[PDB]
Amino acid sequence: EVPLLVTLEELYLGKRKKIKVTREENIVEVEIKPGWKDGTKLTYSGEGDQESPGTSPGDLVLIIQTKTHPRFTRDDCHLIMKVTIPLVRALTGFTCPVTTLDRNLQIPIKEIVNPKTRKIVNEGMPIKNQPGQKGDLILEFDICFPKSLTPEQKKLIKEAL
Amino acid sequence: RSHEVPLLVTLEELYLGKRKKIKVTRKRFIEHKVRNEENIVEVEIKPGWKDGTKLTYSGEGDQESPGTSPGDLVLIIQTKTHPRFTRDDCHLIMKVTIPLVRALTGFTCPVTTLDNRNLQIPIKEIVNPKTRKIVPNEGMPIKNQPGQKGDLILEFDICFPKSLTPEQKKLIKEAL
Repeated sequence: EVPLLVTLEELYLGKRKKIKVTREENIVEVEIKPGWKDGTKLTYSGEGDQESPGTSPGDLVLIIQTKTHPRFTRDDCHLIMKVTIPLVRALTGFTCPVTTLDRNLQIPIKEIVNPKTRKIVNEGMPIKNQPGQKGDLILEFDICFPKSLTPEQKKLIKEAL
Repeated sequence: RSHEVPLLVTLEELYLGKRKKIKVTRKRFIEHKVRNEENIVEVEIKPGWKDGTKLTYSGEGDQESPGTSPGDLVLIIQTKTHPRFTRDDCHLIMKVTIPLVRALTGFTCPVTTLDNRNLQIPIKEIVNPKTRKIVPNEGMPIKNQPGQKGDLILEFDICFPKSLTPEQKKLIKEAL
């Protein structure tokens, strides 16, 4: 079998790639449907090796292989994004930047977020046979703590908390 | 012949060493039938021994045929889960649960050692979810060099407040 590396964006929207295969170097157009998961097998007849003149070329087997996305991790029909944010924003509030698979979607969080927080939002992957409907967007936070604080900051913190 | 049997010990026993009576069982032919015969043996647990340490008791194993000499019994040190510490090589790790205010402003951390000593450790620097505070010589004894010990490693489980009034947040903004 021959692996077919695709991206989450190509799996999100859809794409008709042009892969190169040698059996004699030819280019085969392979369509990608939204929602396809890893392991998906595709077979193209005639694109394989020919054993003899008196027989036609064999088939070509491809296996969907998703590449690592710099901003997302896939969990079935859900997407997960790690966002590094300063402790102060986690306690007081802030709007989170989200460059979806395609636009910019600003998500303002007001409530207190902690290391175990999982903000669940239709902003994940498209669900099979359900037009316009997508999975949930899970927001995970990487709260950055101050390296050090002055004696006065600590006093104010104790008074505040 | 020979077979292995777990010997369950506690971190307290591996820290202080312990001499005690252990009950073992093995196959023996009695009146033409195989029986599970219990016997009592003594074991001396040495400070610092690690999991996997094998103790071979010659002749305490299973008997294959009547009259023939019994094989050997092999005991393997296995450490029971401790409610306070996790052993890491020669170190001891302890997870301390604290409120966010203390993580940011300081506090004093109590620790009861395996030999029942009572420590009160000051935490002066800011601690965060990834902090690993190393406390010298408060780990396990090192089998190789006697008198020596590894370290105590303090990690923290910081509880964030569930809510904060608008006045409190404004104060936090000013502070941080």
